[PDB]
Amino acid sequence: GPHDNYVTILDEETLKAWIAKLEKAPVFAFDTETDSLDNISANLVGLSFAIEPGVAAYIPVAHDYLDAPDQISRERALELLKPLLEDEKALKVGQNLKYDRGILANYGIELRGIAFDTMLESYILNSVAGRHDMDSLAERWLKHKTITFEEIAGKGKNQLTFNQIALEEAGRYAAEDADVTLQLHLKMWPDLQKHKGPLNVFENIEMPLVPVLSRIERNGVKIDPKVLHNHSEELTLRLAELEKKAHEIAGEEFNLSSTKQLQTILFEKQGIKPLKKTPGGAPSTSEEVLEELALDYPLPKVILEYRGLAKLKSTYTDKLPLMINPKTGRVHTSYHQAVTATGRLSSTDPNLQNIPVRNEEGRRIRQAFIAPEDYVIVSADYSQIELRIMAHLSRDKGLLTAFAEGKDIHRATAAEVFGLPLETVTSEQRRSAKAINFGLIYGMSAFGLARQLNIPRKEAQKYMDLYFERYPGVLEYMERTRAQAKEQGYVETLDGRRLYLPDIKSSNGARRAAAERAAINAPMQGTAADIIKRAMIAVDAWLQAEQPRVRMIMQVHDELVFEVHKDDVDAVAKQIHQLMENCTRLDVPLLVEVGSGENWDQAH
DNA sequence: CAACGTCGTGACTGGGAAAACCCTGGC
DNA sequence: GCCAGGGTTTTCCCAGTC
DNA sequence: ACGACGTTG
Ligand SMILES: [Mg+2]
Repeated sequence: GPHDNYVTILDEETLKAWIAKLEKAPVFAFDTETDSLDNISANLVGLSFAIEPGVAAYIPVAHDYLDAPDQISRERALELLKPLLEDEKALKVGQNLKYDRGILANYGIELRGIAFDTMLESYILNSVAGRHDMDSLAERWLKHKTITFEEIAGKGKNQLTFNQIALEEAGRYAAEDADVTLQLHLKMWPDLQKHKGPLNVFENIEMPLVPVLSRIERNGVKIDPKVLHNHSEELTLRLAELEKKAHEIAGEEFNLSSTKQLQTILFEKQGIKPLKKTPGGAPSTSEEVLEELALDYPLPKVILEYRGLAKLKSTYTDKLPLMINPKTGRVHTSYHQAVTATGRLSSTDPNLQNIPVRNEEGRRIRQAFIAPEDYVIVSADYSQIELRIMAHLSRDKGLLTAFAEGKDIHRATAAEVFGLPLETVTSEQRRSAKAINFGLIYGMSAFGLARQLNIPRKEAQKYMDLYFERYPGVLEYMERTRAQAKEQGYVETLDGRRLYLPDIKSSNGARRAAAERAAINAPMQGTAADIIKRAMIAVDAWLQAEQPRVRMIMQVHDELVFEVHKDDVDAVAKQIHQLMENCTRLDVPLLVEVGSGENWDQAH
């Protein structure tokens, strides 16, 4: 770490000299810093650059600390750097460049030449290799501990903002960060040049997805606090009466959200044997035992409704309206990308993905999500997309014929297992079939099937054998992928994304079974996520090309929620059909079920 | 070396509450 | 030196996608 | 209900 070899820039002439160094550099680190972690407001503080290793410069344009001399106006710096920033040819590297692009766009400047981002480099090298933030990269490829903001800030309360810190140590911090990013890129990129499939995935899918994520985050989502506030009162009422009834049944007052007290009082009153134990080892009060014991006593069922209602109230109606952005009135998520081993995206801050559906109050909270005036919600969805993936990859003639006809075998198997007629199967039974069938594809044991559907374990075994008799090509494909994981030491997706499994070697056996099932799991879900990502890329490309009133707000796993004006509905629906159907070259069509409604629940 | 008792027995996520424990500050 | 409180960690348990 | 692994005879 060639520290203290950098420079802090306080004059515009040295800024001209620095950019005259920059424009001819092939790649150069670039990062910006701000006081707050919320990108939406995020008033800017400063920026840094670095051309060659050991050399970096910081320009403080906004600080408030006592006696700040000759800090360059942010306007002049932005005007001078705009030709470099808006240039497409210029190639840049950095950390969390989505944040940087968002901050720049807050001032009306769109960064174009996003060449490489270190976190994506590390993620595409090896998904399961620890954390992918800056500290882990520094530790595992530079072996040099770096100065963190905690060192110059407070412990847990008095974390003074980056604007009110002195220029010297702040500039050294920023220059060191930019430099470490630079050597990380220079070390990591040639190593990625070695492999082919990961290189193609990195060049095609991952990187161009930063601007679309930034724009989607900047769009925001609209919600009404009023409906949530109203629903909260009925939640509180219902929980009050159910709690009163439960405590009159027990004759004692205890917290029904406290698992310890619940299990103690239950197992000391009923005196019945505990059927299942916690993974750490203890009496447990999970769902399935509760539905099992509800037939005998009213306390199990009433605490079941209590658990559901309390979870709903304490999570959704108490987090969603509180986190609304003040100046815009629209909720903003995070959408971190390099977090999952498989490759799918994951919402972080408010987690607008696990919105309850099955419960009537769940579809009510779904109804709560509404659109602004003259705008209608449009949903574009794949159906059984990974089933089409699996049929394409295994070339099983049964699945090929079923998808050629378009049969809802996903629902037909539910009708068979539950005994329901094909026409009377409901949504929850469809979800249960989803779980059962797809676990059966993923090696889900017959004991798990007996637990899920309450059917005898013998029936679970026999019907698993039957299901694999229908599709023997599927079984031999899992066997082939197991052999591939054993030999290669990893599993690769169709487009080239990889998952390294260090547990494929013999280790107590049981651990390998999880590693084995993950080896089967990785390709299918990875390809589904990659198809979703490329569909988003093409859709947003058309968005930027045409610039109509359509906006994109939300991404749910196998779902793309839109925002269109009420006047134009069918045209954008056909456009989405054309782009989303033709995004991926696959044997069977990627059938899409478009939907339009007033609010989110109306769409689906 | 064999038999029996115990430990699992789809994947991928975030997060809430409760509780426990440990570290540090104050008297 | 000791106790209490707060912060951090650990356990159950539950809400989604397939 | 059944297989895997550790412990004990
Ligand atoms: Mg971010």
